[PDB]
Formats: sequence, structure tokens, C-alpha cells
Amino acid sequence: KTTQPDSMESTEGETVHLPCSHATISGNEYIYWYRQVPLQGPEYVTHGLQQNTTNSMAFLAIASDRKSSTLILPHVSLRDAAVYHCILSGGSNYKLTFGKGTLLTVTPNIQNPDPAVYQLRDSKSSDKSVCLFTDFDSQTNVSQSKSDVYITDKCVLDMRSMDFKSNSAVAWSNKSDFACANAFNNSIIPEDTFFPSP
Amino acid sequence: GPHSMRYFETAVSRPGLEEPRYISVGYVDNKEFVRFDSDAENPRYEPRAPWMEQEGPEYWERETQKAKGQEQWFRVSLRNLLGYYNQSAGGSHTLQQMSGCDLGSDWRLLRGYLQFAYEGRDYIALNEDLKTWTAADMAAQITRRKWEQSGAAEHYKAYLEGECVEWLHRYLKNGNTDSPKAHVTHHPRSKGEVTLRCWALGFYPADITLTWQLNGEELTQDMELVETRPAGDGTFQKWASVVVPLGKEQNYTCRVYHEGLPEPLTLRWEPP
Amino acid sequence: MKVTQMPRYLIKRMGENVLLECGQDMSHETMYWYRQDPGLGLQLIYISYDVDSNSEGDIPKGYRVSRKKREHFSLILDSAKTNQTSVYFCASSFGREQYFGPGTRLTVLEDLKNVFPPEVAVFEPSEAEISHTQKATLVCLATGFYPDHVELSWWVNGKEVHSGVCTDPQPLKEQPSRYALSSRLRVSATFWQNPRNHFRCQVQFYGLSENDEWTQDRAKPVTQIVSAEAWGRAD
Amino acid sequence: MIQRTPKIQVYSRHPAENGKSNFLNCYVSGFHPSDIEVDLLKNGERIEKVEHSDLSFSKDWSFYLLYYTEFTPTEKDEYACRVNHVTLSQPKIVKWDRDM
Amino acid sequence: SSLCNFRAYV
Ligand code: NA
Ligand code: NA
Ligand code: NA
Ligand code: NA
Repeated sequence: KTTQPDSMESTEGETVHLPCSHATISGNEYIYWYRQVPLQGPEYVTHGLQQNTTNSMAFLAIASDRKSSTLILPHVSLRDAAVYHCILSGGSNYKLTFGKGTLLTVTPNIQNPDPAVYQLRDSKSSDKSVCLFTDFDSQTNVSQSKSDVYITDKCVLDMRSMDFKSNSAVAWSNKSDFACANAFNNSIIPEDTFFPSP
Repeated sequence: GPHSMRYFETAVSRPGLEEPRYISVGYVDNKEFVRFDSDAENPRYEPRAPWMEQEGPEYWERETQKAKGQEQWFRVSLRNLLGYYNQSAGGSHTLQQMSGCDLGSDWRLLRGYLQFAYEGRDYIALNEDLKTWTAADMAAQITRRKWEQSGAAEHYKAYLEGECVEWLHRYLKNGNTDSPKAHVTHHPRSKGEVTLRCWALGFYPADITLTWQLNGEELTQDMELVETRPAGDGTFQKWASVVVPLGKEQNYTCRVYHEGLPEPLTLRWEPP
Repeated sequence: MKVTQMPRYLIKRMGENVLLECGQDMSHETMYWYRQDPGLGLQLIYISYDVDSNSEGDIPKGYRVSRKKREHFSLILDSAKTNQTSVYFCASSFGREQYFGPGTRLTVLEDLKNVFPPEVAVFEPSEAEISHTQKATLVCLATGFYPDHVELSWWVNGKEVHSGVCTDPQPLKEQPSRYALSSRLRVSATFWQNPRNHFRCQVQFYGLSENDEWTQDRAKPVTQIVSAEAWGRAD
Repeated sequence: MIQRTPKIQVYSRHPAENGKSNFLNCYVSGFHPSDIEVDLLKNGERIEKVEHSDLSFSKDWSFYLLYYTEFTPTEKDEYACRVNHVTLSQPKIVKWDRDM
Repeated sequence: SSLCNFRAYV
């Protein structure tokens, strides 16, 4: 059995160190790392027995008593965010027992934050309205205190042609009480958030 | 001196009987000390030397589990081997494996061994570097590519430098050689001739040399001999014989070289 | 090294049979069937060491397997139960790592009367965003669908795009019950302003199939794709 | 593939002395494959109480086995070993000679 | 102590 921390946070570009403890390991047991992007198929990352290991996606270091190890992810992208599973795997055994693993989040390096809340207009039926909270730095936002106002969690898009990442969340409601200026009140937003005048 | 541990494994494929016949024999200093046989009423590893009977119950439990692992490994490997050699129908398909470690006075691994044979022929072997493989033919070259891809050698090297040497060390304290006893018998043939048969009994290990001499010189006569054979109690027998003239047989000497002897024996048939 | 799994999503009525199929053309000896409930771990149902050499994993109850050739491994649910709603992953191994298929999401329902396809709407970029940032965000809402069996994608001039796109990882309930899912596509303002540029939000819904008998009165919520689209425009 | 036929030796555990308990051995060695049949005969009759060592092999991979039974040598009782193997066209028989 | 083979088969 292995022990990993529940979660780990980093910003893109940093080096990430994922620790794993396995003090009852035996001499025939490999240390394997798998990752799983949520609801996708898990994916092999690396493994090793004692000798440290480098490959295309990661580095592995194993302590000389073999009772702990750490996965090293050199220059993490947004695409490296996932649950990372450290698992002992007998060299003669085909079975694995997955644990809870470490949830790695990686937030974008936002160069020029321009936080703003825009209103979007339905390209078909009208009087259908959506609010887009966008371009804020990585500081979180929460659901509404109104089954009446539906608020999306933050979502990072990556315009790879430029070097441009941006956060956004969406909010919408059927009410006429609903306006874009009040949509995100339950969040902690920048005091200079741009609210275009209708 | 130069201590060693070996395990000699054999699997013989079976038809719609799914599981092959699987046997494993373990040796310390070339002497049997454990044994597993899949055709037992309850397949278990068992002691084969009195000194192994002191090992705790968990040891026999762990070892029996590993045997059931090997049995399955040989079963799948025999199915794979069947396909590597296309048709080639036979009611006998045999995969053999030898592995173990030679231990030095300094207590480090002196030589590690891992060798496979299929159908009585070398198939694939780990080289002495414990990192590369020697493949005997096209089928073994498939296996070798596969084991290079998955890193098999590292698993075997880790066992050979680690667990193997470590448990060899422990066994040599658990059961903390046996020199030959020799004699000459005398068998008259026809017409003034007699056979002198030099016997060596009760010795271990099997390695021995028997030579007849006349006054320190080897005989140009051809020596009749018998291959070294187990007595059945853990010791071995050998004899060499020679045909000499009746009344002259006191001049001939038998020499017995064995590592259990500080010095090689010299003996003769003494007449009244 | 590729493990194949179809379908990606599946609706089954309680008490019906289920056959999930797994393929790998590298003829690895060993294959696996796992199931993963949301927010929990991967649990081994069965492992196959070779043809007709199958062993129970951690949670075998309610399942059986078939391995007649090395290239396939099938999971059979003889009488589907609602608590077998889950994501099923098959895997294979040659002796090194395991290779996982993309998984099958199975939903087992007492009744099909609550199965609904999405409605899809596209919301065009605000003029305020365009002049303030010189970029243009389109939002797509997929709305009112059940169960959560959708795949949304964006198509620009007929080509599927992944750059500049972010889709909600989880849907939200319209009565926290049918779901809603949102996705954004951000392009440059100049790209948006070209009227020859075509944008499409496509969402694939995995619903009922042909032999799924429907007794309700409204339109059968079959497997289908629902789309909404817009052209750029010089505003 | 190579098949090898078994070499056979028939002999006693201890130097045979009439009226003294001993062991009669049939040592079968150097054979491949391992399927083999070995019978110890007393005056042409197959002996029921025959045990055997565990199957092992040598560096050249060929197998070897000891078949033994307890017996008391007499002056005129006669013993043999009978062996069948796939490489043999008929069972091979080897007489016990106490001088050998 | 017996060797348990590396899980990759022949
Ligand atoms: Na290693
Ligand atoms: Na940026
Ligand atoms: Na329903
Ligand atoms: Na989906």
C-alpha cells in the first residue's frame, strides 16, 4: 500500500514533485505511476525498481531504502493536470490496486488580466441571455444563492496559436430579475472588473 | 568456500488438462534442500534436508504461493512456445529453467545464473553481466526483444544480487563435506588374471577422480570404470577396475582425489 | 499500443442483458475489466491471464467474462441492476505497463420515460468584448438532456477544433433531473468579423437504439447529434 | 529439440552381503524428455514397493532419477531393472551384478 | 528462497 497527499497545486511552467510513501514495500515490487484525466482512461507515466528513471514525460526518484519515492514533472503544462496514482506492482504479478492518488491542479500563467463580465446574445430565439465572466486571474468563484441562476465553474481555454490562456465562467437565468451586473455577487472578484454599460 | 544456491524447474505441457506438470528442486552447495511437485495430493514446498525443518510456517506459505505463480508462468509460456514453433506436434513439450547464485568469501554475488531450455535445447540465457540475453534461435529472439522492451533483466538481476545471496547466507547458518571411504576388491578371471576394482563410497559432492598406478606411474592399460552414481542416502559411489597378473596385484595402487580429502588417498589390495 | 472499447456511452433498462466488448490487436496475453464509480477508485472486476483462464478480481459479483481469443475480452451483465451504473474500463498488458481503453459509461434505468436529448444554442460574442480585448468568445449551451451522455465539440469551417476551447468538466442540474453543459470557443476579433468563417457547436447524445422499445407518446430520444451554428460578421 | 535415451545402472546402496538388509537401486540418467517408466524386478516379477527420487536435471538439461526398493540379498535371488522411454523401440533391461 | 519469474512470459 502507498500513501500520497490528497492534492497538489502548481502554476504552469513550474517543476512539480509528487511524493509517495510505501514503507512496507518488498524487494520484488516496482513503483508504478499512472495518471487519469477525469472520466478518461488512465495512462502509464513511468515506473522504476530502484535505479532512478527518466523518460519523455517524467522523472522518478526512489529513496535508497526504497520506502518512499517522488514523481518529478519537469515543466508542467495545463495538460498535465490529473489524478496521479503511485502503485506498488510485484514484478511477478499482473494486478494493480488503485488508491485515491494525488489530484494535481495546474493553473495558467495569466500575463495581462483584464477581468470583465460580458452579456452574450442568443443567435436564434431572442430574450435568451448569458453572462460571461472572463479574463480574471486564478482566484476562484462560486455558485449562486438563488435552481434559478445557473453558474458554471471556472474553465481554462488555451489559444495555442497565440500564447494565450484565459479563465472564464458562464452564468445564465430565465428571470428578468437576472442581469449581468449581479450575476457573480457570490464570488470574490477583482474590484476593477469591467462591466460594460448596456 | 565457494557456496551456491540453485533452483532447477521443469514444466511438461498437458493437453486439455490445462495445467502442466510442474516440478521445482532447490539446492544449497549442490545438495537438495527444498522441493515442490504439482502432482502431489496437496502441492506444497517441502523440506528435503533435516536442517530446513526449522523454518517458520510463513516461509513454507510464502514459497508455496510462489510455486503456484511459477506454474501459471510456465503454462502461459508453453502456450506461447507452441505458437513460436508453428505446428510441430508432440505429446511432450518441456520448458526447463535453472537459476541461482554463487556466493564468495566476501559475501557478495560472485556469479548469477538464469537459463531456459525448450524441448531439451538451450532457448535463452541471461548473460553474466545480468543485463543482456543470449538467444539461441529465431523464437528465442522474439522472447529477447520482448524482455528487453519490458525490462525483464532488471527484475532477475535484483533477485540474483539481493534475495538470492541473502537467503543463501541464512541457510548456511541453519545447517551449520563427506570424504570418500575407499577399498579394493579382487575378482579372479581366467588364466592367471584378476580384476582389481577400486571402490569409493560415501562421498559428497559427486566430483571425484579414480586412477590406478604402478609405482607412481599411470598404467598404459585401459581402465574400466562406472559413472558416478547416487547411493540414495545423499552420498555417491564410483569404481575403477584394472586387470593384473595373479600374484602381482600388491604392486598396483589406487588413487582417489576428492575435495573432502586434504590429500588424495592411496590404497591397494594386500594379499595374505 | 491501442485498446479499443465500444460504445462510449450506453443506456440499458433494468433487467436487460449487457455485453461490453474490448479489443487489442497486439495479442497481449492478459486483459482486465475495471469499473469506476464517480469520485471513487478503479476496482478490478476480472482479470484474464489467457484464453479461458479468467480469475475474479475485487468486485466480481454480478458480472462474468468471456475470453475465447487473446485479441478480445468481453464483460457480460446477465440482468442489469441500477447500481451497475458506472464507467467500465478494459485494459491489456504484455508484462510492462497496462494500456487502458477509453471506457464505456453505462447507465441502467428503471424507466426510460426520463430520457431526453439536449437542446443546443450558440451565443454570439458581445460587441463590448470585441472592442475591449480584440477577441471574440462564443458560448454553446447544451440544455435539458438526460442521462449525462453527451459529447460536445466545436467545428470551424468544417474542421473539428480543440484550440481555444474549454468545456465544463461536469454538467449542472436544472433543478439541483435534466442536465446543462456549457463550452466556450474564443477566436480573434478579426477571425470573428470575416463572414466567410463558419462556426458550429455539435453535441452528440447517446440515447436509445432501435431495439429499445419506446411506449411513451413523445418523440423517441434516440442517439443523435444536435447542432447550432453561426457565421462571422463584420459588425 | 533433442531426445536422449536413458543410461541405466543397477546396483546396491551398500556392498551386498547375503542376509543383510540393503537397498537395490536403478539409476536412470541422461534422458529427455522426462516421461519414463521404471520397474524393479525380482526373479522376473515386478516389485510393488518402489519409490523414487525427485525429477531433476543436469547442466546439459538431461533428466535423472533414482528408483529404489528395500531388499535383502540372497545368494541366488536375481534382480533387474526394466525401463521404457520414447526413444526406445522396446523396454531395456539391465541385470543386477553385485560386483559392479 | 525461490525465484518468482518476471511477469512477462516467454
Ligand atoms: Na529501476
Ligand atoms: Na496568458
Ligand atoms: Na428514465
Ligand atoms: Na461527455
